[PDB]
Amino acid sequence: SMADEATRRVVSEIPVLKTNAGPRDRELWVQRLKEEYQSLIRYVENNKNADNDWFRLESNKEGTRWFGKCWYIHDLLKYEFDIEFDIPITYPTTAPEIAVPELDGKHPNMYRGGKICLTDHFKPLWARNVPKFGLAHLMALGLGPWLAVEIPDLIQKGVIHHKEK
Repeated sequence: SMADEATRRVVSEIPVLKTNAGPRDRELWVQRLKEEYQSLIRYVENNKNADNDWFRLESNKEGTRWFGKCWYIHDLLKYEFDIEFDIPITYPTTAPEIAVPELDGKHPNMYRGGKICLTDHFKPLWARNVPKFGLAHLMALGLGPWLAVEIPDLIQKGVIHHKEK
């Protein structure tokens, strides 16, 4: 299928995850977090080699709340957006909801709180890969393509302005 190949192309070279554990699952959750950090750092390293170093993420000590920044280049200007998400108790079966709080407020493909709205193909894709996909895959298959539609649209519509210096 086209969908299978497109997924393979994007998540090529991102380490797969193993453990089906969420925030309440003690030693198994600690192990899941090692897999999450190992996948994220390899994805970042790959992105640097691709000249597409487009995000940073940090977590709290328990790994249940994540926050950082993403960058998007449009007509050679770089745009920065703060991002954040909580880990659902039923992670990794359930995907986290990424918020871009500065874009909160009646914009296409978003919910209240600035939660990004992904297309319907993302949720079944995630479901059929549990528990192999993690936060690196959420960024690569979720937020990444979202930005490539929504940021150009919001710049064209004069919603987003670049800050001089």
